[PDB]
Amino acid sequence: SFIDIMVFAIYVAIIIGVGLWVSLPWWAVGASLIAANISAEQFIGMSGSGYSIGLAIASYEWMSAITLIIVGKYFLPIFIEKGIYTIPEFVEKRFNKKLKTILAVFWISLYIFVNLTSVLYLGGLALETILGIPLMYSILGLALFALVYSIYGGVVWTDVIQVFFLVLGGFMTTYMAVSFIGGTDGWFAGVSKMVDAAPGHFEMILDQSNPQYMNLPGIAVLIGGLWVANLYYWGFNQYIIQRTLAAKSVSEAQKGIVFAAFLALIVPFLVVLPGIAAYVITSDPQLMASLGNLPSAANADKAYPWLTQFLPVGVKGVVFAALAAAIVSSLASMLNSTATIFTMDIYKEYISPDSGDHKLVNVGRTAAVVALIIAALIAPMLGGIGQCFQYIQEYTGLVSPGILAVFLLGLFWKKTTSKGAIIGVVASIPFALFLKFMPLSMPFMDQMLYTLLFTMVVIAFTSLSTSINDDDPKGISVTSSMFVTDRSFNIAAYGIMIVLAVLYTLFWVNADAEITLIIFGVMAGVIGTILLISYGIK
Repeated sequence: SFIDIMVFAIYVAIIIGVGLWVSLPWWAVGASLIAANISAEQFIGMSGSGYSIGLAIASYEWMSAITLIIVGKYFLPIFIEKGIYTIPEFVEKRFNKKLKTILAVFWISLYIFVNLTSVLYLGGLALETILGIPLMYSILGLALFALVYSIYGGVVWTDVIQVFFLVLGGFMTTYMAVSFIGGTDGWFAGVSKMVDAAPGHFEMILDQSNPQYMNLPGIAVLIGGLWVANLYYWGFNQYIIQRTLAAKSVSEAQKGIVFAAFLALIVPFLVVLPGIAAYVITSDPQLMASLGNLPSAANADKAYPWLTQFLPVGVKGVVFAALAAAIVSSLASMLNSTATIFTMDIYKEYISPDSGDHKLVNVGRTAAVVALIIAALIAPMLGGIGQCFQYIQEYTGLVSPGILAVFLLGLFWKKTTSKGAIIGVVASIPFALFLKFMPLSMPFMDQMLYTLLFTMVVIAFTSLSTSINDDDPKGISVTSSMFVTDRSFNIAAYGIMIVLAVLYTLFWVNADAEITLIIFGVMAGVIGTILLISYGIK
């Protein structure tokens, strides 16, 4: 690994170099939105699920497509019409600073204990499985790195470069794995061979018999808790959805949303697939003996970093470099968000009402360090959790359904009051907890749907019995010509729905048609990334 460390250092220096040396069309809005899902923690996490469950986990992304249509057509026009740039701003304009403060405490907790803890672990597993450094040291190394971008770190070209090497890295890793499965029959045999070896890894809707049903409960993927997961993700937290939109015409950006929805169908063929390939190889004793740090059920996320080691000499350095840079960039981004929420919504609001921006930034840097040391002390415990994506899923859900109910009712239910919103969001936590800690043997996704419903009922009754007036004064009232979308968006919307129908039916209907789906899907993602970067250069 002489050229390997030499190549790595060149990429790592270029990435740091481009940083120091430093309107929107529909296709840029699309690429920009989907890019968030093309991340190191996503390759590692989604492969872990691809290894443990398989393709059934493409449901998060595939259902994001239909979520994006809804978000674009309904959620967004209200944000533009009522002149909103951030979510906390929407909380303040529809409800109150008290609710905003309650939600801030939930979000900080989520970033520290769920989000950051995960990235440190998923990145820390990658360096361990590639470099050889133990986890405790490996996580700390990334933490010491993120701290540098934090205190002294204080951004577009680096993202375009980063996405490119993660995409290419993913593709190369798949081609290497699948050709190794095919042997002397080429890559084509391997795709067909992996679908023959693990048909259960290409199954979209899970049976109760399946041990993984507890994670993805069958049809609830089309009609249940996954809607809680996606609407919270795309519909509200996405500050980027409003942000990348106030970057042209609404009509144009809706074209972007629908484009991001189409690109959401391709992403699992890049991030999930390596994990399935890893499973197929791992489970073959002839293929294992051929080779001479393995993904296991308890260490599913070792799948993608395990395959990348098998990579050729120049190629290994670059792919590894991109992942490490991506993990660090993801940590810095998360650390900033946690710090801004604390400084703005907690510090400035309560501790020192008029600090001034200069003080606030220094306060934020202190907040980032604290959050990092806390997340860094927790992250080693996430070691045998199996699938980290499921951990990210389950514990965001302790708070995604409550917060999603306040948001959906604020957006649509004119009657919703702050008193209701606060009463329900608070009640949402003991309820959600009751469902996990109670011996009910209920899938978390199932719990999430119940938590949402419970909150909606609580906020609805509370607001009905407390709101003196009919519509809350802060109640959003715009409607009808607000939701109009052009025929281009609509034909694209119908297309994505018709594709999703086929995607969930293809294996059942024709198991031999799945080979075309794995190939065309993976191919569209590569061609799609290279072409979109090329027009971005123009």
